[PDB]
Amino acid sequence: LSELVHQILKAERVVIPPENIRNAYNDSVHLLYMLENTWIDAKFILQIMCELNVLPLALQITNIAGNVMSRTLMGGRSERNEYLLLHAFTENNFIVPDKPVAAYAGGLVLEPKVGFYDKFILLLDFNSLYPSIIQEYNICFTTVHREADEIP
Amino acid sequence: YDPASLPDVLPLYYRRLFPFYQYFRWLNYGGVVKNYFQHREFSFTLKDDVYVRYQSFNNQSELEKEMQKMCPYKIDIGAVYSHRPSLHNTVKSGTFQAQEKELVFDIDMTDYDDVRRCCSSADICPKCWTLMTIAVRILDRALAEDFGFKHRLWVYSGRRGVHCWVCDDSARKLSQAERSAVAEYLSVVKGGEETIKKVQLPETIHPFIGKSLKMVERYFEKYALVDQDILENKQCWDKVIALVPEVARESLLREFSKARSSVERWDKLSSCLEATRRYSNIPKEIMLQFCYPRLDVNVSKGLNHLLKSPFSVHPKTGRISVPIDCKKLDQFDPFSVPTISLICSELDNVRTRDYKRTSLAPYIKVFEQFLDKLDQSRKGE
RNA sequence: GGAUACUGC
DNA sequence: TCACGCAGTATCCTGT
Ligand SMILES: Nc1nc2c(ncn2[C@H]2C[C@H](O)[C@@H](COP(=O)(O)OP(=O)(O)OP(=O)(O)O)O2)c(=O)[nH]1
Ligand SMILES: [Mg+2]
Ligand SMILES: [Mg+2]
Ligand SMILES: [Zn+2]
Repeated sequence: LSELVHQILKAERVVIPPENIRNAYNDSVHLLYMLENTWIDAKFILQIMCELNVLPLALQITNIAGNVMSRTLMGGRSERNEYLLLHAFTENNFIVPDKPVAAYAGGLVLEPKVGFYDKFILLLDFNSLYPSIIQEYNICFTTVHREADEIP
Repeated sequence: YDPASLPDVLPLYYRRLFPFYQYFRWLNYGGVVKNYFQHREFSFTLKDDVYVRYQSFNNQSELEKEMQKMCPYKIDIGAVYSHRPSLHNTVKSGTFQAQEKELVFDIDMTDYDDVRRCCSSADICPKCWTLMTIAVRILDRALAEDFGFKHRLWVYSGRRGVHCWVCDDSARKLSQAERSAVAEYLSVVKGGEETIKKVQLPETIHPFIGKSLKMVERYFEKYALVDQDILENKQCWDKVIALVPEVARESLLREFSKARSSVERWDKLSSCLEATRRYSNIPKEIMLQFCYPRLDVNVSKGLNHLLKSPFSVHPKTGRISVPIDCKKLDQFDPFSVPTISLICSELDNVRTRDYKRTSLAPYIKVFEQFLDKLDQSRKGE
């Protein structure tokens, strides 16, 4: 929480030692300070929530995918894509699979010419490479002919 | 003095007699270091033996307020920490560290019980106070000559002994190891109640021990041979015989059977030892075992040690922990020290000058001179 | 041979 | 009841 407050809200949060909470029951001022520290922690949590737009972004992602909001806010990526494809296939008159009850080559990294370059270097990057590959070459379940480790 | 009368008098004193201005001058040390007074630990002992620590204050006004509000029975000063003690709960574990504190010594008459004959336990009398009179001279000289500590405040503990606060900036930055080294260097009488011979000097007398024996000698005849009479009868001089080799013991006994005065017996013992040479230091070992100060290394080793505050009130004797002027040490009398009851009687018999009308004034004056010296050192430097 | 980290895309 | 892929660099250890 301290690091999150430091990096997002740009504020300093005081820490109550675990061994001092028990001893704080010896003066009214200290007990009130402890309660106010809890209040300030709650305020920090709410401010962090507001800053990142956790709730609106969760709603947008849930609407795009189609899962339940609590699942979206619990983290993870598999459920979102699972429900996205479930909706896409069901809408198009398909029978979806049944819920379950370095394995292949990846990208290519060119061998660099390590050194120092004092002139302009031009970086050319592809826009949404893999999604655009799926679109361009029409890679899908219903298009590629698989056979139950060779490239189709 | 009636200790049931303590709860009646404590507020008035803390309201109109406790020297808060000079107290803040002391613990604030000229404001040079920021947060110095604000990071100082205090501890209070209230009625019914209720103890509280990690008390810190923003400035003199806050201290005066919270003290007059609590009316504590005991005030102890502690270390200056890395942060304010009041917020120690807020400091991340391991980041709350005691960083600076005066170097302090506690000399307690109770630790001399096996070697004094006039009183026992918490009883003191004019015949035994000379021991404290010796200690202050033996120790303070070392602190002024061997270590070069220049600002030293000696304070009566209220009943059984004396404290010393060594407040030089160098002495306040000493680590735990350096403090333990200082304590062991000053310490000679080593051992508990189970050991009889507590001093075993080597063949070579270290200059410090020579100067401590020189200081002891000036007083020894009055303290040990006249007042204490450590050779009055057999039950006592048997001890001193027990402190020397058996070879001459018999030779001494017959001599002690023909002596009428303990001064005569001391002369005889010195002559016999001189006649008997590696034992030429045995009389010095006896003098040290009867006169040299005993120091609890645990009191001075730890940085986090809470020691009785100056100008405290002793829960039992009622005397004020007053500073002792080094020059007038020979005139100091622990029985004439103002009690809280006397100074409240004096107060209710006549704003920032009320204490000048009580018997407390010369002791606040000594404290003010000590603080003036500290201020001169802070400036000149 | 294995184990522990976290960058990149 | 869970959990995105792979390519790559850096550090450290192997007795009963
Ligand atoms: N499975 C997976 N693949 C990733 C991830 N990040 C990058 N990649 C892969 C797939 C991307 O198409 C490919 C290209 O990396 P980039 O960072 O340049 O992203 P991309 O080109 O898709 O879009 P962009 O250049 O930012 O407009 O790297 C990831 O988090 N998960
Ligand atoms: Mg790209
Ligand atoms: Mg290998
Ligand atoms: Zn006595």
